Amino acid sequence: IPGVATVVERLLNNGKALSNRQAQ
Amino acid sequence: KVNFGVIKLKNTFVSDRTYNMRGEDIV
Amino acid sequence: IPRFSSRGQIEMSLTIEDGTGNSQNENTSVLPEVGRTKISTIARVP
Repeated sequence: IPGVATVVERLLNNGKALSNRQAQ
Repeated sequence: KVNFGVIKLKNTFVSDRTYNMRGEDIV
Repeated sequence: IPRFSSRGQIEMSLTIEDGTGNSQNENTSVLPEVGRTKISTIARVP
C-alpha cells in the first residue's frame, strides 16, 4: 500500500501546461 | 487547461489480483 | 480484505482454512474430528 507522499509526488510528474483545476 | 481529480471506485478492487488454479495462474 | 460498496454493502476477499488433524475407545467418538476444509473466494453482503 503506497503512501500519500509517494502517490502525490508520482502524480505531479511529466506535465507541460498550466491553468489547472480540481475534480471530485 | 489541466485537471487533477479523485475517483472513488465502489464495486471493484483497484490493485491487480492473482489467483492460483493449480497450474494455470490467473492475473 | 474488506471494503464497502453501494448502499453500505460490505464486500470481502476471503481465504479461509480450518479443521483438525487426524488423531485416531470412543475417543474419536467424543472429540470433534471435523476434517479439514479450505475455501478461497470473494463475496459481498448487505
